[PDB]
Amino acid sequence: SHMYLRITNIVESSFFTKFIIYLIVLNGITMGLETSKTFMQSFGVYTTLFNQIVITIFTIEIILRIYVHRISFFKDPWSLFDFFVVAISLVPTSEILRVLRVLRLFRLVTAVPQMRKIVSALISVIPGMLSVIALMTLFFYIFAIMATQLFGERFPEWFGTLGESFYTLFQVMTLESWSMGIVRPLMEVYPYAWVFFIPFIFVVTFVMINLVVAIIVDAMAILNQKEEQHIIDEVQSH
Amino acid sequence: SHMYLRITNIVESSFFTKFIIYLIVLNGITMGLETSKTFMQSFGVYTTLFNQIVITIFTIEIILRIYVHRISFFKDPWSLFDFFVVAISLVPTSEILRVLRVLRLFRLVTAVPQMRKIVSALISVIPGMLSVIALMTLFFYIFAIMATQLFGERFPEWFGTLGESFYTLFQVMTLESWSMGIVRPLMEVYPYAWVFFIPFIFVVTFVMINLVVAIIVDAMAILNQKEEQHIIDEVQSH
Amino acid sequence: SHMYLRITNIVESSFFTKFIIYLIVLNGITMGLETSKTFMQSFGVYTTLFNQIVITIFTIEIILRIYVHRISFFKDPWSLFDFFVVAISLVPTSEILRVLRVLRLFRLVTAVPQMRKIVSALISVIPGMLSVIALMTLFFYIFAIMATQLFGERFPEWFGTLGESFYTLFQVMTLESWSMGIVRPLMEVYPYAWVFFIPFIFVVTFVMINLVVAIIVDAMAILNQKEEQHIIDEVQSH
Amino acid sequence: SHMYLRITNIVESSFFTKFIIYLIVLNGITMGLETSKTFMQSFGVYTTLFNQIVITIFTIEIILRIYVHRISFFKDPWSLFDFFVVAISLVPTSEILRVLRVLRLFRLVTAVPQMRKIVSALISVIPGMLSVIALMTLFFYIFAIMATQLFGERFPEWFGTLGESFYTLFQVMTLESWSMGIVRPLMEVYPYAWVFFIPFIFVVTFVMINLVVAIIVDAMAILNQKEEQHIIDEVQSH
Ligand SMILES: CCCCCCCCCCCCCC(=O)OC[C@H](COP(=O)(O)OCC[N+](C)(C)C)OC(=O)CCCCCCCCCCCCC
Ligand SMILES: CCCCCCCCCCCCCC(=O)OC[C@H](COP(=O)(O)OCC[N+](C)(C)C)OC(=O)CCCCCCCCCCCCC
Repeated sequence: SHMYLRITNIVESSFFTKFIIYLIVLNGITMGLETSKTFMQSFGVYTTLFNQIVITIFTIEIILRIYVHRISFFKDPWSLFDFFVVAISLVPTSEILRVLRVLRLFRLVTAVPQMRKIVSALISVIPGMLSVIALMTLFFYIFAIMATQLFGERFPEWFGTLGESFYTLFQVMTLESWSMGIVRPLMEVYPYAWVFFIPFIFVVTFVMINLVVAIIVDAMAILNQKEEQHIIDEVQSH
Repeated sequence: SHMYLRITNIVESSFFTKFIIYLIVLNGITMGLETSKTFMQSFGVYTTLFNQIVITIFTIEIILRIYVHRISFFKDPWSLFDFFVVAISLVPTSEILRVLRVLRLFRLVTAVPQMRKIVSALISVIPGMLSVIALMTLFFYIFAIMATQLFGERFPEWFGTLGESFYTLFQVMTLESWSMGIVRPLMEVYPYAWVFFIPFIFVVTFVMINLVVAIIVDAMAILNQKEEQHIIDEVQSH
Repeated sequence: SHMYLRITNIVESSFFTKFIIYLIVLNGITMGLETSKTFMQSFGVYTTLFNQIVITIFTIEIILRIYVHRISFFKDPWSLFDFFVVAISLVPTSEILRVLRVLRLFRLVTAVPQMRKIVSALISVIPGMLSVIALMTLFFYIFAIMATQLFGERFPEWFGTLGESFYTLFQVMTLESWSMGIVRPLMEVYPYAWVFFIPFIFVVTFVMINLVVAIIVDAMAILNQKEEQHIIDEVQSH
Repeated sequence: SHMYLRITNIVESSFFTKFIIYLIVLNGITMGLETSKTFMQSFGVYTTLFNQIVITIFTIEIILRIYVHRISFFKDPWSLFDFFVVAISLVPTSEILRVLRVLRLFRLVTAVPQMRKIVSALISVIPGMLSVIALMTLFFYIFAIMATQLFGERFPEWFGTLGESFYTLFQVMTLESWSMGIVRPLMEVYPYAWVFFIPFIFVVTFVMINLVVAIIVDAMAILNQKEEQHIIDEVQSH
């Protein structure tokens, strides 16, 4: 425990975390700079060693943080993310992984409380949304099957395959070129194609909007219930 | 009644409904798989018999459910949907019906309470919206007539027919290519076309947004009224 | 007054207004039908006389309604609209007016209370919005001037004229083809064009959204204030 | 102080500010008119002197306003804006500055209280949004780096440079031609490009919407807290 607490006070120190954030911001600049072939032709040699240094320093940090937090480390999503992001960056350059190394810049999120809270807040709405996401995903699935069968023979790029139809249906949901780009061309062969995509557009837009309405209104319903118990307590007491 | 209750306990059992959901999920996978010509060339023979089996099993189920629920069955929208969806799947392969058979996968909605409640909730906002939908539909109708008369001679694909103008006006409402794709081309012949579509875009966007504003605010007004009676009861009593 | 009240009871009768609505719906169908050249080649002779009849009947109605309501008629927006819409339909076929005759179908709005209330509600948010509309219109005006000066020489169709720039800026505000269709082409000559349109897009989207936020939140603030006085009255009294 | 108060009563007078607003509106019309080459060929000589006069009058005004307000002037954002906008207009015609002179029309905002309040209100939501903007900007930055590395070699116009990728990613965020215009072309070379842009679209849309949800709900939570203390005070007192 003597050796344990020595490490704990370092890993727990504000200098330690401020150092890591320093590295993250420095390496973030570096990774932008490595985007210029000009910059790489000259200073590229330096930035590569720096990225190797940062990676090793983050590996030492992850190791220390694990000795200090023990099993608690692997039950913490933030440090799980720090773990896998640093682990990715450790795969030898031997290819999409070289690109996924950029994800280590998200450590600026996992290391800054203001950023964690923002992400925690945004993520908190999702659990209640799961069943609606499942409903909408079943909806997409059923319509991707139908679209593949209706249109995939004449329009294989857009509908020749379940995956392609899934892609196009998502495009239609964002409303991107849905008419000039997909449905008008379809209607030159299938004049009733609009009977398929208009109702599809209605459901998916209607569901999106009503999802937002329900979150705002149900949130404020709770706010009211919480205020209601507070006022009713006082009137009963005083 | 002896024979009645025997069936009722089966049709009402959790195994019965869990079985049907099992079938729905299995058949849902099957229908995705039947999308691959590769898969069909090999295993296609099996999946066709399976779809025939599921269809017969669902027909037995609908029949049983009707003997158990009697007239209540046909006054229940969920089982009405199960009815017609299974009824569609019964039309002999002799063509758009073959595609509409996929709709039977929506039985996963009508059989899962979490999904029913979601759909019930989303549908509940619609009754209050009917008169606004009618207003907006009258609006579309009047503008489709005018557009057909103004533009249908020179731009028949987009406006040559009430139905075509209805289609294009919906496209303009989603804002999809409304300018580069429709109104700029129109303005090369009708320089004042923008006097028609800009105001059209204003009304339809303004109405959409204010529909959402009114639902949120009127919902919370009720929440307040309900909270108001509760607090006022206490102050009067205690 | 003897002759006055005789007319008043007719013009005020439910049959009278139900008749007019009947005519409006009949003529609305007629105007859709007159959209088919096929239909016009055959039954066109009949529908033209019918439109002449409806127009005369509405003119008699407007006349009666004016004798009954006196100056109150011309201070009523609904009957002002009925007036001008019927007045338009009276201009001899000698051309855009022939099209504006379709607007008489909006009388189905001004004659049906459910529709009036809907329109009244939607319109009620506008007065409070006037100064923001003016702000945003000044904003459009300043940017249309700048855009004309920056881009109108090389891109006259999109920016050669204040009016054209106004049009394109509205297009950019709806986000329709703003990049692939306008700003990327502009940037082939003016690489810094994005410094103009991105901030423009930020302001206009930010203002729209915050307009909606402010209506919902200020509405509910009032709802709270109104609930607050009610509860505070009770606690003081009981 | 004798000379000071003489100026103060003029600079503070309602005539003074009404005069300046008059000039702003007159010059605003002028600047629209100077947009027509026709108008400039004829009356152009007059409007140029008028713009020189207005500019000098505004410079006298800024000078007076500074003698009256002293250091308070340069701590006031509204008069800081009036300052720099008039200062821009003072740079000799020797080029983008000639265009930025139009910004002086925004003085109609800084001189009209109704407009100031509107702008103040809209701006007030921003401070609380800063950390989310930073989060989203870090997000854009990380994805612009990855996109440059994944796609910049084959698609240099859209992704060849951090700045270009930043631009395209903003375009994808507005949903403008994201599929037909960017991702489908990308997928002809990188079939898994959708694994990059779909999740990107999900995050950025999800964050936008939840930003709006959080402002409305947190605003009303405060409204409730404020109402809660008021009602609880009464029940305790009466
Ligand atoms: C609960 C979820 C409900 C889901 C609602 C959406 C249902 C989808 C409706 C399908 C609409 C059909 C769109 C369409 O045009 O598909 C193509 C088919 C076949 O094309 P077709 O017109 O026969 O000519 C093609 C000939 N060819 C290939 C040699 C050129 O075109 C046709 O076969 C024309 C017939 C269109 C029938 C549309 C009526 C379907 C109503 C939906 C059934 C109720 C479901 C609850
Ligand atoms: C309170 C409201 C604030 C409003 C904010 C918006 C202000 C608008 C900024 C203008 C951005 C300039 C966009 C642009 O590229 O316009 C074109 C000019 C001139 O083109 P240029 O690059 O000189 O080459 C053209 C040569 N040619 C014609 C023979 C091919 O391009 C250039 O001259 C390049 C220089 C761009 C300067 C951008 C910096 C302006 C910052 C805004 C000033 C602060 C205002 C408060």
